[PDB]
Amino acid sequence: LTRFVAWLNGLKIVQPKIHRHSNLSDFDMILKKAISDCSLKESRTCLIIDESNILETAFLERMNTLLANADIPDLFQGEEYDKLLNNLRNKTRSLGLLLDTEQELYDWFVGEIAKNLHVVFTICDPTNNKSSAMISSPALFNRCIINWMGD
Amino acid sequence: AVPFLLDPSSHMITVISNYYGNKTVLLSFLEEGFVKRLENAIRFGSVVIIQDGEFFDPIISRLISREFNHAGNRVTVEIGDHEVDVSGDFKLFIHSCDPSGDIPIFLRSRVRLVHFVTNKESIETRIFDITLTEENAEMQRKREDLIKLN
Amino acid sequence: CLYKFDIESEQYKEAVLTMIGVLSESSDGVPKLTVDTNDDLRYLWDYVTTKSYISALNWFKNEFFVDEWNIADVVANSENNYFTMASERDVDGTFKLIELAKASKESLKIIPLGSIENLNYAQEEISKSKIEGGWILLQNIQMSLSWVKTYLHKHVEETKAAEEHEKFKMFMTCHLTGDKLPAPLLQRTDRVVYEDIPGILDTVKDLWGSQFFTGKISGVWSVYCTFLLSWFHALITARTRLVPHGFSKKYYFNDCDFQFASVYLENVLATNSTNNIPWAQVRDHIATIVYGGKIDEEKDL
Amino acid sequence: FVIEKSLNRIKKFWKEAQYEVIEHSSGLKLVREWDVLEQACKEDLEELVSMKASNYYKIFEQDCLDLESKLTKLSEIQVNWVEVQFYWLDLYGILGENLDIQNFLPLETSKFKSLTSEYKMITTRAFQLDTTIEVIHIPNFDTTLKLTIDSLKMIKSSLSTFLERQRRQFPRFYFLGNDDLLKIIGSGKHHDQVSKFMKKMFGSIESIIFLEDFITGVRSVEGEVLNLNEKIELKDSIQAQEWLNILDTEIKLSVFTQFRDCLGQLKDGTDIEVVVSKYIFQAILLSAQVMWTELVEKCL
Amino acid sequence: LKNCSTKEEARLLWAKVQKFYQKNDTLDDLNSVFISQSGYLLQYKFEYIGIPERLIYTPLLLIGFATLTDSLHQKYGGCFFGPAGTGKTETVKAFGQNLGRVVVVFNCDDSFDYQVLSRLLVGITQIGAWGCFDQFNRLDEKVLSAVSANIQQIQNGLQVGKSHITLLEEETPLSPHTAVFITLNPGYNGRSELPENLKKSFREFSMKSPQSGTIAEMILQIMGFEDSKSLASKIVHFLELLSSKCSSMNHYHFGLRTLKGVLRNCSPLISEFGEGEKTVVESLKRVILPSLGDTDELVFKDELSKIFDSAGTPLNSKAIVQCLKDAGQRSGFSMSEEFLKKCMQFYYMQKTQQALILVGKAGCGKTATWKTVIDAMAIFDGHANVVYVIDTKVLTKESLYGSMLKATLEWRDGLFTSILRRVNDDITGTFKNSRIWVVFDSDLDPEYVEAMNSVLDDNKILTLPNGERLPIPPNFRILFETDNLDHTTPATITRCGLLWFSTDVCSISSKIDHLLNKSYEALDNKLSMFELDKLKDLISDSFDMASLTNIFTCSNDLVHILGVRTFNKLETAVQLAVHLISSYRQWFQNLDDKSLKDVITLLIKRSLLYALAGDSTGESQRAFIQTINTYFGHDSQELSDYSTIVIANDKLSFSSFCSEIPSVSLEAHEVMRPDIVIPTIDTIKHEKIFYDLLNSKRGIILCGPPGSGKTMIMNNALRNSSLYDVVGINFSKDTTTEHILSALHRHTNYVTTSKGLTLLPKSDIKNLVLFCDEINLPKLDKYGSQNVVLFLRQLMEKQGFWKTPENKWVTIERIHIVGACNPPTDPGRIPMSERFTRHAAILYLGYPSGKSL
Repeated sequence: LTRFVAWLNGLKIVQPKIHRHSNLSDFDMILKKAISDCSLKESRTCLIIDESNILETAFLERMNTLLANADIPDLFQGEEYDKLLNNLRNKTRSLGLLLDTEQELYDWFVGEIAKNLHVVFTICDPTNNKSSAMISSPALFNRCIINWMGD
Repeated sequence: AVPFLLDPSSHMITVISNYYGNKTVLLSFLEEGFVKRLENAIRFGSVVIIQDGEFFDPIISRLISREFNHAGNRVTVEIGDHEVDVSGDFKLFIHSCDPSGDIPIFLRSRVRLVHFVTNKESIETRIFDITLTEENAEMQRKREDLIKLN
Repeated sequence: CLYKFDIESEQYKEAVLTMIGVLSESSDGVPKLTVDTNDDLRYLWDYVTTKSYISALNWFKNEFFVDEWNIADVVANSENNYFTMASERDVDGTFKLIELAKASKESLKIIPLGSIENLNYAQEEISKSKIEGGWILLQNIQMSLSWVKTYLHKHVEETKAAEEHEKFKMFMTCHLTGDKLPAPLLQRTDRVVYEDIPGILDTVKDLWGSQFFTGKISGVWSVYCTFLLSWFHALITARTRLVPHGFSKKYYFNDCDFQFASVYLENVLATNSTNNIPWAQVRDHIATIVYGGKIDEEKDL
Repeated sequence: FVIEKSLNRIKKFWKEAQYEVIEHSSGLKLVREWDVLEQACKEDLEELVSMKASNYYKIFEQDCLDLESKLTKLSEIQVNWVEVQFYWLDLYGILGENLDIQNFLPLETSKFKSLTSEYKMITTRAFQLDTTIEVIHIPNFDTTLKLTIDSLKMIKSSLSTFLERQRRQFPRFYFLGNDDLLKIIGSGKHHDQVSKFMKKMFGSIESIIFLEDFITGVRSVEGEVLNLNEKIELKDSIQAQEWLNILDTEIKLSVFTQFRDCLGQLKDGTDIEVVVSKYIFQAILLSAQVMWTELVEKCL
Repeated sequence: LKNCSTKEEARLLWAKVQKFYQKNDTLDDLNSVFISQSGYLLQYKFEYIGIPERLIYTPLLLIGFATLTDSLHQKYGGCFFGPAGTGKTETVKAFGQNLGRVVVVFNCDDSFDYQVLSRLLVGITQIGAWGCFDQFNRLDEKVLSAVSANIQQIQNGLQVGKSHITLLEEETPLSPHTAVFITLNPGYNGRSELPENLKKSFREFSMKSPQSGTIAEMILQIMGFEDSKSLASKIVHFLELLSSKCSSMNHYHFGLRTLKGVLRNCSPLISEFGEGEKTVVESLKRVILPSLGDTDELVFKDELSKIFDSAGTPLNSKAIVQCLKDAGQRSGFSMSEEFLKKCMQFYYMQKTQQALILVGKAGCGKTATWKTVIDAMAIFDGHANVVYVIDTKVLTKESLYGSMLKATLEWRDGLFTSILRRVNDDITGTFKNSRIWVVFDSDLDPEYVEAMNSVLDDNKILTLPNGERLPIPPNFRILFETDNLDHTTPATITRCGLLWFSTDVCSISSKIDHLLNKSYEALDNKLSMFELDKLKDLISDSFDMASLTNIFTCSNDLVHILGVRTFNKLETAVQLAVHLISSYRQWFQNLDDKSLKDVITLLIKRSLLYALAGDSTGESQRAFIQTINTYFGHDSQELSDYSTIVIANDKLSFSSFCSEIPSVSLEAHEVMRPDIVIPTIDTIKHEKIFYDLLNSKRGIILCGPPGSGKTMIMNNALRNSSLYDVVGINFSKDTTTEHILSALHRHTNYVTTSKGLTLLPKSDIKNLVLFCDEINLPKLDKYGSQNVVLFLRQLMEKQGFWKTPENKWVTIERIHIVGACNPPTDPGRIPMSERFTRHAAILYLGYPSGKSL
């Protein structure tokens, strides 16, 4: 149903392709690609997370930083920060605006993420601790709308 | 749907091997080349039996849940990032040893579970069998051949 | 209980239950006194009230009225070439095994599992004796557990032709309080527990009987000293089995402690005069190095 | 069917096979990251094998059989070449550097260099082909590497037997190990670099004092100085094992000498304050113990 | 032997003692000397031993030697099992020393390979030396099995006497002079045992902690005996009587470890007085007293004078106290009796102890205590001091002690070792004469102190995980500041000196005056000196303390959310009031004492309210307002719920009117905006107090349920002003410090300015403010201490932090800590340590009446 409604609103459905041999680096790469497509390519993506997709707690910390803040400072830092800034100025001039300071570009990037990235969670049983952590987090709970389809 | 077999002793894995002969290809979710061997076995209709069902990687999800992208003559399925073709002659079984180990809820939901375990009620059944064998052997004898000859 | 609760009435059930609570510290309830309705239960309560516990516990064994099978009876009835008889470190069923072999089908072979030498010799004699058909024993197998999980685990499993081989029987000695053995290998073989406890006088005589096989290496006084040591070791080994009263914990004194004691005795006999006064130190040493070396509690020391 | 779609990508991948090459200190150039290419080779071989259970490949096979016959020999050379790489890189840090270690072992290095030249030839010729698969067309590559790893194993076996028999001659070397034993065999011409390892292979002494010609004695990790009766002479016609064993005996001899001197001194009624200033602690300790036990034996 | 009753007793006692005989009858000199014990003989080999510290001769040591020789006469291996600290390995070493052998020890499982062990075993079988396995029980099943097999091969070849034996699948010869020994530490179940194969090749010997009397008498005989027997008896009786009367405390340790420590402390004190009982008394009063509580200090004094009374007046009584006074008058603290007592205890312990521990309630002045004592030691001797304060649990064990990388095996310094080479490796400046002090502020746990147990030992040498042992000089002292000792080991306590802060150091007014003077100095950079003099005179006239006493007493009769004890709140009061006074000090001032005083008193009352009851329900704040109005002067201006001072902008006016609200109007498209807020009667109030607390530069904690306006109020109070720029971080169940660091690099820019060797300011010029939402959610270590909170504490108290990768200090510039959280009673919330909330102001924000909504 999430996929159906996202296809109705014209959203690019993004389901993480994870497995047992999946590293936090691959999760970071998928989040990076989704964010860069929603900002630098204006894709308007819908990210569907499931309870079996959170292998470790660091994944949940990444998601918290993605919801509470509209960006993930850990993904883009150092050299990747500079590359992202360059491509960001590229796209910003493409859209017909020049931003003066270094913070204005990142503010526009943050707004674009906030307005193009839609996250939908698909947890199964809240009685499970790994699933209870999904609701216990303040970021996910307060920034998401809760829907119940238990039985 | 896919079947899941739970026998402590893996007698059943050899039974399946015997039914399928050389087409039988044995894998396990733990081994290294698994990720790739499966991608090969699915492309050429090899009956696969995954040895350790306790551990399970969701990249096989799109295969367990019947999700496929249709074309003119080929039917593909996404595994990891590679879209591999489905044969049709392909079969898939999952096998586990210990009921102690818990499989993810998604798998247990999408898969048909079967217990090939010998419990304490099997005693209650087989002692009846033996008791009727050694008490009234003639009727126990004709029991089997009744259904057989039916 | 499983049998009588279902068969007999519920009065019987509650009566034997309150009696078993009496034998435990659960409660001391009033029993049901029905004359000639149940005289076996009245007999049990007569056992319980006179404060004699061992007979009361044996009452449940005498209420199944079965001829309890001896180790020999089970070996005779059992048709398997693999036996494991565990036993507490107090005793070892080795000599029982000797007497069970000599009485019928003598072919007795003992194998210590010590050095790599011993293990190679053992794995040779195993594959040779299963073909020849003689009784083989593997002493205190636990000490080479790492070798069992690699060799014996394969060997016994593969040897479904040992049942095909000649009439032969392999034994293995374990220790209940010790390293764990693999459950499958333990289930394949037959299992026993050697619980034959010798008396104090019997242990004294069994220790004194093996000492005159040495011939005559020491003087005449050394004989008296060896007698004293035999009695002492028998007494300590008897006190070892009472672990609440007597000794605080359960300690184990092997024949090696006896050996060290006797060696110290021969040494002090050679070095000191034939006067009987050195006794003073004989105690000290023996009470703090030979035997007392293992004790860590002041009470038992 | 899909057989063609797979064979196309396989050939595409293998006509793009590149090896990361970087040259170390001396002329040879090492190859980096073996596991990627080797694992890809094995994966494609297993895929080609699994292609045999299909039904739409009988006539489409011969090509795949030629591909299999090529890749099997590719992996054949893969294993031996990587083994040669590893064993040569290991023996290099042992023989390719020191002059003294090759002076002690002239034969094994005479063979090592003869192998290294041919290995340079092979490696450069294989890298300049610009296709990792085409290497299997280079003549005498599998046999070259087979006998090269055989020679490396033989060199390493000679080395290991030499080292273990050297240890067996002077057993203290068992305490040190390979690297420090090699350093000792190498600095034998200097004789003064050895002191640093006696602290390990003796535990008691720290260093050894020299006259450059003789050995006046040693000094311990504590600070006490022990002087030997017979200072052992050092010449170039001397092995480490040799003078080390002679010293191992002479130290116990000197301990006994100082012990007997101290005991004979104190037995003649000399104060301990005089003996402390000249005798080591161990000699005077044992002497005091002996005289004490004797005097108390008579006092009893 | 003299005191023996009969000759039989003498010969009995003599057969036990080792007897070093000599054979004047035969040749083979190296085989001439032998030793007799209990009837058995052992040949003396002439391996050089040096001068290693000899164990003190006790009867238990002789019994251990007897068991070893009884085992060796039959060619049986030696083995003891016993608790850690009995020195069983030391017993093996000493037994090998007496017989002239250098026993090689095998520290097993300490990253110990099996190939090296096999090499050592072949070498020791060939040489004929003695091998000892230290704590043989710690091994992996594989390694333990293989080593047991080989050890049994050896002992079997010995018992039988075979010339060559086969072990490791290797036919090697055997020297009959070889011997094996095994020390077994108790595990979790109890006393471990040998594998079943060795139990028939070794002789297990039990070990008990020797009775303290004998070892005490022997050690006293060593140090200088005067009255060894009587002194040992009195010390043992005194320690037993202390354990008898003193209260049952967790950190109290009067066992044999404590008395060995007392004797090791007596050793350097003998150089000061002499080998008398007075030295024993002084050692006891240096070690035991600082560790005891007020209730037990008098017990100690009483029992001491009861068993033995020695002196009345101590040495170094006049100079040290005056130096401490001169250091404190400059630091800003007062010289009470408790502060003076604990400073003197610390000074009398730093002499002997190289490792010190300071335990007490959060913010007990411990910090001030040791800082002042070090500052005064700088004056007494003239030796400078080099201090490194490291928050223990902030960094991991890899960044602190040292991290070796997996692949390249690159051994990297870390922090603790990177500051130890500045004293050992390169002493280019003045380090041989200075005093190096390394303080540990955060909670200490066993996992961290075990890596440096070799430094707390008598070794005084830091063992690297691989490669080196770095010696520490006597100038290098280690201190441990914390609040609890629930996790540490009594062994770790008995290796260091312990200082127990029973209660708070001084009273309230002294700290208040200290804070006032510090605030005066903080304002002295701005405004003029004459103004400062006028302000100090006015403040001296203003309050005395008699009014504040009852207010502070009544503050305890209130409900405080996110509880902080009254003492630690003082720093939050003074500073805010001082700032307010300065802001009203110039440009808009009056000259009427009645009115001028009214303004000062009203500002002070506002600051007092928000400091004491700022964390209360708000419904209780309105009652504390009247309490303040009560215990203050009756003619001074009272305080109202929404009191406010009004003054004209360009002209000089004076009045006080309250509750003035502007009108806001927004169209339809402005309904939902991340930066939209409707000012209410409590919006501008909360914003004003928040802005004044931020102007005070102090840390801020906003406690309350979600959506109560914490986020909203904090955001819209600073998005309006240009002085501060906000960066928002949202904590979760497990947030690292690196998460904060990464969220900061975007808005921060490192600079290397000479004022602070490495500075980490904001990328622009104006102030930066970090908002850490849900600050009490991050989880703690398995010992119960959260590292991110300790990192924020280091940021707020130390104003800096240690680089996690590069290993050096960085001072932060113009960065303030603000953080929101929920009450700790809610599920999922973690209680925070007071040591962090001490430096912060707590403001409670609830839901507005259900009517303002």
